[PDB]
Amino acid sequence: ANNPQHSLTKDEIKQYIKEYVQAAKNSIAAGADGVEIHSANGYLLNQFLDPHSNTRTDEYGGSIENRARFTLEVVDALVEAIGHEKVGLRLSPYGVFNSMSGGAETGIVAQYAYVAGELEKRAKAGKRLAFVHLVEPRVTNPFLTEGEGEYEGGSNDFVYSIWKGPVIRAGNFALHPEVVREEVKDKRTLIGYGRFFISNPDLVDRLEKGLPLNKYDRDTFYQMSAHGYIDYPTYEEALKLGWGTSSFVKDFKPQALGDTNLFKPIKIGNNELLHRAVIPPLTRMRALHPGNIPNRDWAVEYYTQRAQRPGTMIITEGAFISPQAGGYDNAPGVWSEEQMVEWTKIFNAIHEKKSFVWVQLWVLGWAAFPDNLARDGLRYDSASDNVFMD
Ligand SMILES: Cc1cc2nc3c(=O)[nH]c(=O)nc-3n(C[C@H](O)[C@H](O)[C@H](O)COP(=O)(O)O)c2cc1C
Repeated sequence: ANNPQHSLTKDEIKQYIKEYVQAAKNSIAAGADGVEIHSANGYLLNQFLDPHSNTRTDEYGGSIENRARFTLEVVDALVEAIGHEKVGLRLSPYGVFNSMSGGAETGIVAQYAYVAGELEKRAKAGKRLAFVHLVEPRVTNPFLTEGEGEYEGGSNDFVYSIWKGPVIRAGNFALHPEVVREEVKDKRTLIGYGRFFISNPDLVDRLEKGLPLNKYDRDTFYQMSAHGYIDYPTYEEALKLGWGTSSFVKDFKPQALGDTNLFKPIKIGNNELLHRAVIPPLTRMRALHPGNIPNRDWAVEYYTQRAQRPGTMIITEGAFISPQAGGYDNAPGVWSEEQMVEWTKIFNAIHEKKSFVWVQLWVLGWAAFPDNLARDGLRYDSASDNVFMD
């Protein structure tokens, strides 16, 4: 291979940690309310957590404790740098996307239970993270249609026995208000809505009142276009455009969720949320190349539209902490001044709408395109060098 997969040295791990710290500082300085550490969906930190991808025989692999080391080191570094109430963590225990193990690995629950335990231990010491964000076994692969890749053999409920702080849960909840109604009975549970927040800028209103949902268009999830980004209508706008039952999701039977805890306020980090419908991180690939710069034409509008319900928590699309952490030309970064100038405008707009914004800090590992990295003189990184993405 022109850019063969490289097993990180300890010094290189330390360098990533340094970059996470700087990226977090950059985000806060630009106006972000906090950061989310991406340790899910088969990216670098998840590659260390997972025994399929991590075959290391040093202190970063070979046991549950060792596999959790990198993730916990990033947590600790960020808590020290910017404060515990400005840091969250995302995990996907049952995910198989990007060649992670999922439930087929009998030790997977123990691996994640250990992480949760260590977070609770830190919480007892007065350093409780703002939240833990879980992808549900409802969606083990987000590129499969709702209802597909639903793992029936495991639950994330174990996390609640261990971690005693806020929990955001994401995965196929928009089409299932009956499930949400039950899950939000737990008073520290928030619900992330991904794909349907792409297509419904006023999703929160629609959830409250039980309105029909705009269909989403997969083909414009990742595209350099305003189309499928900023041109999805609100419900009132849709009706004025003459949209009928054909433009909305077919055979979906909405429920008004306004009478549930989903519409009770809750404090997350330093923010008083007015409801518990969260926008999870959603990569959209509108960032400019070269430079991984947030889009100057459409991004402010995209986030403004989705911030429209006051007191909404928004987690940004994954943002690279450094060039070496990247490998997708059209995903944004948070390492450079030219990037932060644009992020500042995005954060401004969200705050104008009385909503909140958390930057997801992203490192790709083996999910990167090695050819892009090679072009830029960068390594193709992962936990090991003898196991590869499918
Ligand atoms: C187009 C798209 C982009 C996504 N980008 C990210 C991302 O950048 N970071 C992340 O942690 N998850 C990302 N996800 C996963 C979602 O946050 C979410 O967990 C998943 O879509 C399931 O929720 P849903 O059924 O409500 O869409 C993405 C999903 C989609 C469909």
